[PDB]
Amino acid sequence: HHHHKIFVFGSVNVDVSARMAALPRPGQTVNASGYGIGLGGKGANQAVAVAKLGGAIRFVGAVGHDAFGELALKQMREFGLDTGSVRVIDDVDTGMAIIQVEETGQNTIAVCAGANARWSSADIDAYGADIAKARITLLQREVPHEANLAVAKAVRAAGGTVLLDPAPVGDASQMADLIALSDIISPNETEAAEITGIEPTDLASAEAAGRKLLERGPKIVILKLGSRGALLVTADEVKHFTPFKVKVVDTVAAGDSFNGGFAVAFSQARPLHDCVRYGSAAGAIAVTRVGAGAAAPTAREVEELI
Amino acid sequence: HHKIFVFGSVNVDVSARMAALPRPGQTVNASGYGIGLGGKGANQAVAVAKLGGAIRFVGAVGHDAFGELALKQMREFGLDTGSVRVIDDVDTGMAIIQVEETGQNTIAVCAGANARWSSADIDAYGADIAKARITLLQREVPHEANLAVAKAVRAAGGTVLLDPAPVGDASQMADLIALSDIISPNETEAAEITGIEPTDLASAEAAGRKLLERGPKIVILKLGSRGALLVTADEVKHFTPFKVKVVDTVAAGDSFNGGFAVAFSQARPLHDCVRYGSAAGAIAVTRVGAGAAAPTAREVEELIGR
Amino acid sequence: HKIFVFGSVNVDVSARMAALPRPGQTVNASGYGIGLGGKGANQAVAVAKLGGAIRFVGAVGHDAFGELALKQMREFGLDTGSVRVIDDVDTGMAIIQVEETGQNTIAVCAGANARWSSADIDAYGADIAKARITLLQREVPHEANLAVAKAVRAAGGTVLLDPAPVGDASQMADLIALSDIISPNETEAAEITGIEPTDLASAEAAGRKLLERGPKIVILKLGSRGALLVTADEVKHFTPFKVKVVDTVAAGDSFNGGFAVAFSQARPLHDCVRYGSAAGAIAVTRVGGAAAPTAREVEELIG
Amino acid sequence: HHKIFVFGSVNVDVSARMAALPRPGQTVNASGYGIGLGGKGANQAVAVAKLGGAIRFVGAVGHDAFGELALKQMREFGLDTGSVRVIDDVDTGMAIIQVEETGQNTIAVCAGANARWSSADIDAYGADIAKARITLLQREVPHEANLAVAKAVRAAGGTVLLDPAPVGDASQMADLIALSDIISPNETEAAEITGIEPTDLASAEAAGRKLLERGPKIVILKLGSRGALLVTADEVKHFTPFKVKVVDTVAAGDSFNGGFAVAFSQARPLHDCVRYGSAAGAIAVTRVGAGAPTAREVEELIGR
Amino acid sequence: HKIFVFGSVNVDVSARMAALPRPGQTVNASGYGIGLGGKGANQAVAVAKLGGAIRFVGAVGHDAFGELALKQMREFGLDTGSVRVIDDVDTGMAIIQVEETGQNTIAVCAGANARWSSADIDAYGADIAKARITLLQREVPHEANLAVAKAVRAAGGTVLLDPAPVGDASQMADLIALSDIISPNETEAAEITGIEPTDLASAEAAGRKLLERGPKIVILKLGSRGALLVTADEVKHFTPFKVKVVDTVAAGDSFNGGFAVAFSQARPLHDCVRYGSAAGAIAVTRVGAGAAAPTAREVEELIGR
Amino acid sequence: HHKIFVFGSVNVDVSARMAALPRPGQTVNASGYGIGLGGKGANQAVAVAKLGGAIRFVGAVGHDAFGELALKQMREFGLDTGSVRVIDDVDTGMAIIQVEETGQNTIAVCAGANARWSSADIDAYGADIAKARITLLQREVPHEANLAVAKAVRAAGGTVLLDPAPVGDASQMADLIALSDIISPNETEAAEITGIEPTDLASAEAAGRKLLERGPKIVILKLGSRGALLVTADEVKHFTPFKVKVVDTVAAGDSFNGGFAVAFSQARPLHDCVRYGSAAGAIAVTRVGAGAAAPTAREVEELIGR
Ligand SMILES: Nc1ncnc2c1ncn2[C@@H]1O[C@H](COP(=O)(O)OP(=O)(O)O)[C@@H](O)[C@H]1O
Ligand SMILES: Nc1ncnc2c1ncn2[C@@H]1O[C@H](COP(=O)(O)OP(=O)(O)O)[C@@H](O)[C@H]1O
Ligand SMILES: Nc1ncnc2c1ncn2[C@@H]1O[C@H](COP(=O)(O)OP(=O)(O)O)[C@@H](O)[C@H]1O
Ligand SMILES: Nc1ncnc2c1ncn2[C@@H]1O[C@H](COP(=O)(O)OP(=O)(O)O)[C@@H](O)[C@H]1O
Ligand SMILES: Nc1ncnc2c1ncn2[C@@H]1O[C@H](COP(=O)(O)OP(=O)(O)O)[C@@H](O)[C@H]1O
Ligand SMILES: Nc1ncnc2c1ncn2[C@@H]1O[C@H](COP(=O)(O)OP(=O)(O)O)[C@@H](O)[C@H]1O
Ligand SMILES: [Cl-]
Ligand SMILES: [Cl-]
Ligand SMILES: [Cl-]
Ligand SMILES: [Cl-]
Ligand SMILES: [Cl-]
Ligand SMILES: [Cl-]
Ligand SMILES: [Cl-]
Repeated sequence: HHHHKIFVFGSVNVDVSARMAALPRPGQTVNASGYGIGLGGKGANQAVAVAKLGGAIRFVGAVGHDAFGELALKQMREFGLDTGSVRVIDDVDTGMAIIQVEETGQNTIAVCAGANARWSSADIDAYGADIAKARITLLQREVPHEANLAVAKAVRAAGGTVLLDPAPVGDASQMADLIALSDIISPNETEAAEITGIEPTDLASAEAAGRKLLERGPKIVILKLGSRGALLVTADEVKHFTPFKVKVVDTVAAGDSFNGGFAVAFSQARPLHDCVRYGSAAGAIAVTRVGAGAAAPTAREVEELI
Repeated sequence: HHKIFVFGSVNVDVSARMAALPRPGQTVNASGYGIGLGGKGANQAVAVAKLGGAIRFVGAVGHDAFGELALKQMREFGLDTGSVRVIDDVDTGMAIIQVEETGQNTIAVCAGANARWSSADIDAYGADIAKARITLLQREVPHEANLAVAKAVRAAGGTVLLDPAPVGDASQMADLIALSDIISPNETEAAEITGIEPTDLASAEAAGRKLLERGPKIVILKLGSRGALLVTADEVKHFTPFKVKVVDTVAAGDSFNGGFAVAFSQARPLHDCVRYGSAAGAIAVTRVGAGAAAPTAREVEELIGR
Repeated sequence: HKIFVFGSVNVDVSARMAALPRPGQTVNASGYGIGLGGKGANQAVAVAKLGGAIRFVGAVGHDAFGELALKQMREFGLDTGSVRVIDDVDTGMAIIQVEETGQNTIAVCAGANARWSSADIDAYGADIAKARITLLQREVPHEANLAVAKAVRAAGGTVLLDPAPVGDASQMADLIALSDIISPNETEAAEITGIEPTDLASAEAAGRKLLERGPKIVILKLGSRGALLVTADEVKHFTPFKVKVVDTVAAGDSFNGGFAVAFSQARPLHDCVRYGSAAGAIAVTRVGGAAAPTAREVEELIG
Repeated sequence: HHKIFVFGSVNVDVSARMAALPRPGQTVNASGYGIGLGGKGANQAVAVAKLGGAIRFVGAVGHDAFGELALKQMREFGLDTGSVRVIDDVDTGMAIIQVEETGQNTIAVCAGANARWSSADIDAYGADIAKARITLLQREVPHEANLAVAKAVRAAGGTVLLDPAPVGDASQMADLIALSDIISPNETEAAEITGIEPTDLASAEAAGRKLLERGPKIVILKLGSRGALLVTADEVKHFTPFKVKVVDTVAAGDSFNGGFAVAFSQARPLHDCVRYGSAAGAIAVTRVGAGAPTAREVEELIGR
Repeated sequence: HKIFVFGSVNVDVSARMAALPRPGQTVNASGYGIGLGGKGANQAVAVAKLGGAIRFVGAVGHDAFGELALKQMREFGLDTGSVRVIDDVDTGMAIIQVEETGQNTIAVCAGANARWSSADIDAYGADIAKARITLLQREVPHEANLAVAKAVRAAGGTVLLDPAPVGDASQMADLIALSDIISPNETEAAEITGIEPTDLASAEAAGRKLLERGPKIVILKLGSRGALLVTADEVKHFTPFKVKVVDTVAAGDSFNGGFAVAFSQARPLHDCVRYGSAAGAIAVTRVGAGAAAPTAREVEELIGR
Repeated sequence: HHKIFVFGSVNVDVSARMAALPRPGQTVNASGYGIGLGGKGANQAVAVAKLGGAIRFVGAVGHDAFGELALKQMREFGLDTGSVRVIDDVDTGMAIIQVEETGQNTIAVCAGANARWSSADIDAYGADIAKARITLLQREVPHEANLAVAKAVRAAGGTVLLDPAPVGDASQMADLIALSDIISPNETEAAEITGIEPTDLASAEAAGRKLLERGPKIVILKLGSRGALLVTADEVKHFTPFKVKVVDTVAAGDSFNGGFAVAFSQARPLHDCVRYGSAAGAIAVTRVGAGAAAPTAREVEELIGR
């Protein structure tokens, strides 16, 4: 066995996805050609991504005591994720999202916090042992802010590393004090646009956007630029990482794969450059497929691409 | 082998309340959701069961969790589920309902196992159709299977109650209506089938007389807030609505049809049958959903005495 | 008026000869006759001569054959006041040539019978509504028959359909769906249901098939073997009356008129099938019909 | 009175246009039909009447519906039906011609009342036949009755124009021809009577001269599209056809004989009589069916 | 020539006796005579003796009776160029046995007269065409008489038919139909039509029956009572001329020759019948046919008396 | 190009000694007075210079007599004044100190030029800040100016030593502490910031751990006569006080920060930096005044080797 070097705290959802010819207009009933139900949520997705890439992973999230919660746990373990630290809350509904997708790819999403919204800064104290010994710690913005803050404080207290995915941006000022406690931050084009006000329209403006993030507490900024690669910005360097050429199929939650892959290399003490490249390759393989379950990138697939 | 026979769809309704529906490309935060039994066939069969009618229900669900939930809730409402097909390798039909604060909704329905029905399959139920004093049909299952049920009833000298919802292809249902002894369209369905919008009792009668030409001998125009209108070759009677507190009018027609079906199997006069459905619909609007809040015989008789 | 008949009017040019002529040949005919024809006028006359209160609705051309058809109708007791005379069209007409052995060749011109439209039927909305039973055949445009059937349905009447000639089976599946009573014979039931009624066991099977298509009452005309009544609730075999057989053409058209008359008089259903069965048997004993069975004759046969 | 006397068959013609003849046991549909007066007797009698001839037509019909209609059609054509015998207990003559879209025809003919004539029946018309300047006959009634009419004309010194159509028993008509003063066969009939096929004017004269051996003094070979050829013991003259737009050539011979007989009854020169029949036949082809050319049309064509 | 005669040529063996022989008996006769005979020859000689331009076609054998026949005809003015002489056949000849009371008995061998065939008549198409009138009888093969009558009909001429002997009444029905003039005596009219002409009323009815059979002119030879002209336009009775009667044999043959001769001369029909009536009366005043045959001078004298 | 950057307040101190503090409306005589350099900015800069550190000092004085005086005394204490801004139309900062023989102090402070600093004014010193190994801030200048400097250091990957003195509004400076790599609060300032009174080494440590939660990686609790406590995520070490003849303990913390900065800028181990400022603090209390009488490298090393 292996000590848990990566700690992920974040949301657990059951995603109900439907494919249809046309999205329903207000007041309209339409037909869909099919649907699926699978594990979802920024927390569980990133934790799974770390697991499929070989990381020693400890995921902490909450499901309800209901049929969707039993489904979320059953999937995560089918995905090699130990659910020992996943809270089961009786008298709350499991978080869950409604995803409607039409032929052209346009979609509408609606998310119910469910068991994710029950986290308090006090509930985090129970995991301070696991957090304090974790080499890197992944957060998102799909759980209550006081709970994310409590994790970030604990990490600073132990002198660890907080990787923050600032997604969804939400209240930008409310996350200003979360970013201050983060050690690494990985915004995409939109998120960096709201946090700094600078739209990363090209590589010169994206470097200016990253240098503004250096002023807010993070020491490493990794601007996820989608099809145009990634930009690593620090006080001491700026390096563009060329995107990997792949057949694009479904680009949803590629960033979630990116953070996971980065966190696995980081937990392995690989040099920072190798960490960014491992994340960018994990994201590249994540677009070549549909979904982030069994189709999530593995170490074998990623390293062959590299 | 029961005096009332319902053949139709079984859905699972994933309803999601939220402040505003998502515009295309948008993510929204919903305030909560529920999962429950739906479908026009399962609604109407449950409405008969809760009103004390002896009913045999025929429908299909997948061998998945949503199938298990539909079967279990059917039993909870008094419906015997022994004639419900459980088809492997096919998802239970499901509907994604998004409900706004203002009230505007948005539905997306996946046929699911409901689409697996064939005219061949109906031969396995010829026994139950023979003993049926009335047979309820809707438009949420393959047309050839609806037609096969209709032929069995007509050969057996029974009675067919056709809810023409959704209208779909009105020309395709021309033959199903031809074999339908009783047809119960609401305002919209009457206007689409005949081209006459029932804006008043004069016009509603005219739409009903246009339907008499197509095979039915009894037409029951459901007018929502204005009650119903019985039209036949011999009489026109307008049934006033019962004064009730309106809360959620969805599927008020489904409870009206089960109310009529039960009173019909009880050999009650035709007028009494329509009144029973008119009361059962009235109770259906006073509560939310059909489910375990579906009208009971106790409640209906109370409303007629009032 | 309690019986409404909407159908074809023909003039039947019938010729008898020892052998039918081959292409390009000229033969001599031992004789010929000319009489009223067409499934519509035959049934309408059979009802008239049996004492029914009937309104016949047919079309004839404004030519000599039109005046021959109207004249012969009036002498059989049928009021022709509702028979349209159409200018610039020929009356319906059928040449029949008969060989000594019986092999016959027929050529039919639709004439005025093809001029009926579904809009033309609105002029008879009041008649159709007041009728207790309405007799229809397949010798007029399908759109016109459907208009009549829709009128009866709206009014709650009864539609007696003789599916003759069978013609396009698919086109008339929807005329059957609006029919209350259907009266196919052996050959017609075979084509419609795909079941040959070669005996009473298979005849019931075919009749049950027809019950799946809209009619509630099926009366299989079985020729020399009587008729079979098939409904959701009963099956009865109506044995034929023993009679000397002379010419069996259009015996079914007197059976349908006999049923119509008894039905219009509110007699029990079995009594209506027997009354039609007697009228058919009386028809076979004579040629053509100028001697269409009468109520007096039919009642004598039942006793 | 009535200088021109015609005796022969009266028919009603039911003609049905249709696409493919019915096979035994089949029921076909026909695009349409017409119904009109028929029979070579009535056809020629109507031809004379419409051309201004004083005509007394004698024919037999049944006491049935097609009789009344045959009589009604005659009157509208301008033919007096006072001498048409109506026999009760017999069918009127009738034919059923079923044409095809390819041309094939199936004809069934019931002789009807036409077969009832006897040699005795003719004596009731001994007066009329005597006054007859000319007498038209055909081969569609009993032979015994044709002979009796001929004997009556010969006994009064009149004239007997015989249309030898249909030929039928060529041998049985050797004695009707001998009582005939004028004979007007077409190509097929002349070939079947004399044995000479009239393919060209020389061979047609050879056929006519053989016919002169059998009693007729005048022979008029109706050559169809090439006119007609007059053959007698003293002369042979070809009568060129009139150039006309051909449409339907059926029974143009009947319009020819009637036109000749009208000119003959008016005492016109023999050549003028033949040319009048040539013109009447030319007009008859330009249309479909009888009422057949009129005198105004025949003169218009002759002088065109 | 303008008159054509086709018919029989006989040598008549006439024997007189008191009583005809009964079967098996042998009886003496008081005399006999041999001379020309036959209906073809008799009418041909009468035409020649009355001055008419005549072409006679008959057949005789190459035997003595043929040479006798031929010599007599030339003795009476008849050119015999067109008389066939067939070898291997006996000249036509009749056996006449006459009682002293008047009755008589005749047995006729056809001889060369029977050798005529329809084909043989093609050789006289030229002579037939030039003929104004053609005289026929019933003493030659029927197919040959028809062949001639067809040639006259096609040529537009006239066929005078003497329906004698009557023989098969159905066989001569179609010879009468091609005949323009017919001159039966009382008995011949009786068998052809069925009406016995016992007087002028019944004689006319017999003539009108013959008018139905094709001929345009009927001349009923009534013997001692004259003749009757019957046509579709007129009926005229020609009284007999008063003459002393001696032997009336073949008086009809002289009547047909008289009519023929006047016809070829284009005299009116009435005058042709009277010319025959006069010639017939002259014939009865004398005995025999060729010798008794009248002449133009004898006829005109009688007509002018 | 200097290895230490100090930014802060500059004051002229008018110190007056008398027997009794005047009461309102009263005029008392003072035995003597002196006029010298002051302000936490200048004090820390002067101590750095007097200990041998290469320092660039940034502060503001007016264009008046006290501006010339402060500049003159800075140059005497070894401090290059090239980068001290001189602002026209504003007085030089100045405190008025009246101290009794008994020992009761009384201070009235005019902000003067010190309050003119803005966040924009800091952009002129981005070059110096980027080259600085360590940077010292205090709480005697506008807050947005200190935050501007701290952001500039974060961008350049430098180090920010924060003296949280005067604490003032602790909530205001929570975002400045997040940018502060090293923080050196005394007992009173630690109690205000965290809420824990450092009465002994257990409570002092607990306050230090609570301060690590707010972003700083190194905490140095100045305990005065009881030494100092170094607290980090990896270690806790109590640095015993050097035995010295206490005379005047005023501004001993400023000498402690100057000593730490100097030994930090020479790359001495962390422990050797804490003891360097421990010794410089001890010397500072044996004498009066933190100007010409500031400790020196010779003095500090001699105490460390005593
Ligand atoms: N089509 C692509 N080709 C190559 N790399 C890709 C592609 N899409 C995504 N990636 C990689 O995945 C990372 C995340 O992409 P992005 O879509 O910006 O994430 P997010 O989910 O935050 O939008 C990028 O930095 C890039 O390296
Ligand atoms: N507001 C109401 N008050 C009283 N009765 C009602 C009301 N709405 C519906 N009903 C009853 O329920 C029946 C069904 O109504 P409707 O909503 O038209 O059917 P559907 O739901 O199929 O459109 C009506 O005939 C009526 O009797
Ligand atoms: N030979 C018969 N004896 C008795 N009844 C007969 C006879 N033929 C026909 N019928 C009666 O007439 C009806 C019609 O016979 P069918 O020949 O089928 O009519 P169609 O002309 O319509 O075929 C039968 O149902 C029967 O009752
Ligand atoms: N196409 C034509 N043009 C001119 N005259 C014609 C034409 N066809 C027929 N005739 C005239 O009509 C007469 C009869 O024609 P034909 O058809 O031979 O008679 P039938 O119908 O008896 O055979 C001919 O003699 C000729 O004069
Ligand atoms: N006795 C007579 N007296 C006057 N004329 C006669 C006499 N006999 C005959 N004729 C004339 O001869 C013609 C022929 O007489 P008939 O006896 O009829 O000839 P046959 O009997 O030979 O044919 C008669 O028409 C008549 O004109
Ligand atoms: N009496 C003393 N003996 C030894 N060292 C001292 C003494 N006073 C102060 N120091 C040193 O100076 C540092 C700062 O003292 P402190 O009173 O906290 O200053 P301030 O309160 O002004 O921040 C202490 O950590 C200690 O090392
Ligand atoms: Cl498990
Ligand atoms: Cl809990
Ligand atoms: Cl005349
Ligand atoms: Cl005119
Ligand atoms: Cl000449
Ligand atoms: Cl100086
Ligand atoms: Cl300034």
